[PDB]
Amino acid sequence: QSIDQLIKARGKVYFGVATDQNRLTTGKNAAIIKADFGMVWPEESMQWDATEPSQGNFNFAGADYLVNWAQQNGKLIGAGCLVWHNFLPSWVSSITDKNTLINVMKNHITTLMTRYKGKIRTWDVVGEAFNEDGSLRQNVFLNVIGEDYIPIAFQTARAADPNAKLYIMDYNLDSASYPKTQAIVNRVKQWRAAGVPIDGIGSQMHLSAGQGAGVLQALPLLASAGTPEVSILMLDVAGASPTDYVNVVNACLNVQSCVGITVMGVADPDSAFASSTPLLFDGNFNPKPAYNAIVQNLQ
Repeated sequence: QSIDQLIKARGKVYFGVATDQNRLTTGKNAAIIKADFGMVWPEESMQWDATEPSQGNFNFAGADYLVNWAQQNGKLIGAGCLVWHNFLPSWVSSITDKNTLINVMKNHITTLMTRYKGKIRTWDVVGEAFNEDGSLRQNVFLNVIGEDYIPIAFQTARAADPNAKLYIMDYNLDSASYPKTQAIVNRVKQWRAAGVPIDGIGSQMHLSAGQGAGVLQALPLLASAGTPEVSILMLDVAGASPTDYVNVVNACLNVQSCVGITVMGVADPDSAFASSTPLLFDGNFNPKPAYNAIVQNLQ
């Protein structure tokens, strides 16, 4: 049974998965995504190095493949990350001055979002903006633009595609008692009061065994920032315990504003963390106990 169909039958928007052209042309990925998932996200093909390897020179080969595949196959699309330190070319982090970096950042946001305007559900506009203590991460954007980079990024994104949900995302937001979780909430509330159009907080849930339980209170904390939505993305769990995965699903179900859950991949051997068998399908692309437990929890 399809966990996407089942979660939609509980009133959520999707059960999604990260993928890309390289996965869709091989193995059983495409067949499983077609059958069991309702939203796809590009793992890497929309990241900065892939789409803008030098200033103003864009390419969309991978991104177009994924967006077109989704459309061809009736799947929702989320995309990102527009502004974060990962996949960031040195040409960008070598920028030393505020206005240059603002204009580079705006042009990157605008170009990517405009290309797919109206067809993308969610854009991860800003990612991994926080340190573990809740201060803002000293990536090149914070270092050079200052804290206004987050307001600017979101306002630019809203202009580029007003139909898209605009998210901030971070990891280690998995306990309500962790300073990072508290800080993103406080800062998002503030930013929204300042008119920054942050529609969602996305919790990048790369979890170790036993961490699912903490999400039951972390997720409503994230939802208390007042964004219209929250979501779970990049979900995987070391060991793929049914208990961890069911806890995450229940947190989603318990949080009105939580629209859905995206897993970081389909089958364990293709995970960057393959040896931790942290996904819902095994190396033979068969559903794992955790997949069945999610089915049972959503029936």
